[PDB]
Amino acid sequence: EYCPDTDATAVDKPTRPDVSVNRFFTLDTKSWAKDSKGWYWKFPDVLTEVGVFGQNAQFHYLYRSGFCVHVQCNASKFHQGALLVAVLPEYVLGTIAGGTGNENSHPP
Amino acid sequence: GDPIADMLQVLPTAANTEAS
Ligand SMILES: [Cl-]
Ligand SMILES: [K+]
Repeated sequence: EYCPDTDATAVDKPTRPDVSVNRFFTLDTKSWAKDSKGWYWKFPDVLTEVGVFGQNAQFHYLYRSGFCVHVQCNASKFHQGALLVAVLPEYVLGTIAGGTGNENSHPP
Repeated sequence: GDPIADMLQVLPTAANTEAS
């Protein structure tokens, strides 16, 4: 939903471009192999450089939206496998801390 | 009859913003 007046704080009238930004964007396809580890994407990072959505995200300080996420994978009735598709809010990544755990390294 | 005639600024909450 759009931000209700009771929760809003910024006072300028927002721009709600609608159809030019609320539409389906398809990203680069990944290749599933027998030894694949798994993948992740960050939102809205995925689209900040794509289409009119990207432009609005770059021209404005403030942004807000929901998302319809659709993951597709076809295989035959003789293939097998199971992907867990999940949305993790605030997905903060960590490092292996140098392997030993002594290094306070950070994800680039 | 008279001989001489000559004789709150700040309310409990912050103002709202109204749509233009
Ligand atoms: Cl790491
Ligand atoms: K008020």
